[PDB]
Amino acid sequence: TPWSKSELVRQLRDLGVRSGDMVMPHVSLRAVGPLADGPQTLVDALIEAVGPTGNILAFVSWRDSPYEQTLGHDAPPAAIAQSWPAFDPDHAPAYPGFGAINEFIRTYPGCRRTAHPDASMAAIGPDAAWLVAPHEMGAAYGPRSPIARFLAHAGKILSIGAGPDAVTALHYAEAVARIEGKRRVTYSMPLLREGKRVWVTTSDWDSNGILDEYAAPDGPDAVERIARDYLARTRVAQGPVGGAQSRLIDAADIVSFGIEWLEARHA
Ligand SMILES: CN[C@@H]1[C@@H](O)[C@@H](O[C@@H]2[C@@H](O)[C@H](O[C@H]3OC(CN)=CC[C@H]3N)[C@@H](N)C[C@H]2N)OC[C@]1(C)O
Ligand SMILES: [Mg+2]
Repeated sequence: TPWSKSELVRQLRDLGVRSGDMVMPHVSLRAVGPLADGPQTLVDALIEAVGPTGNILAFVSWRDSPYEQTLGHDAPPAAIAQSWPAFDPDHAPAYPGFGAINEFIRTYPGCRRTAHPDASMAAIGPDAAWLVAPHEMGAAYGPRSPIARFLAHAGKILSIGAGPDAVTALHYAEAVARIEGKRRVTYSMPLLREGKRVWVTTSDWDSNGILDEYAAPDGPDAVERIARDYLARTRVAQGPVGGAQSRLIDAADIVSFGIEWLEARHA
């Protein structure tokens, strides 16, 4: 039988989601199973669970981010530079590889979207505008990003059937860790700057592997290795949401752990 909004809200409350919480979900819809009115049912359940004073923050990115095509160039190649659509936060679809639920979050009425085309975050709730801005090129997941404000706002990570590699907030630990040899990438994004398309070239920490040994195309990256160690060592609320095994993680706690994990292992 497909899961109803009411059943999912009960499960989320049993897991520990409280009215007023600040939640960042990572969702595998296949693990959840069938939903009364499709994925919107889970979106509706999350909003009801955090209540009218709570907030949801999601890493949605952009279906058509030209990351691969501009990576490692000092400027966008001529072909992509002339024809690539500028990032339009109001209409740009979410990146499907990070979860099919994110397109439903970002089109939710009142949802705010951050300005970073590749690292775009979406937020719902009274603190949404404060969460999503600023989000500047060069500050994808580190200090001054929405992730940083999420961590300072008692954020909780809600993993619904997602694996330990999916914990975006741990890229903040990579950004701030005092370790040698940190990898950086250069890429270009097409922004809308008062109506006109402008290409911006920036560098930032490599979110596909902060060090060479975490950068194999098949992982495990540092996010995954940190999260596995953390979950083996920490009491974490665990339970079902629909058919999916779910966890509710204190975001500040796992990031602090990840900073220490990286700094203990790399001089
Ligand atoms: C939309 N543009 C995207 C661009 O943002 C970036 O995505 C990163 C992403 O794959 C990382 O997730 C993968 O990590 C690894 C091992 N590296 C394999 C499986 C995933 N867990 C995530 N942790 C950080 C993301 N920024 O590279 C790909 C891209 C499609 O170009
Ligand atoms: Mg508030």
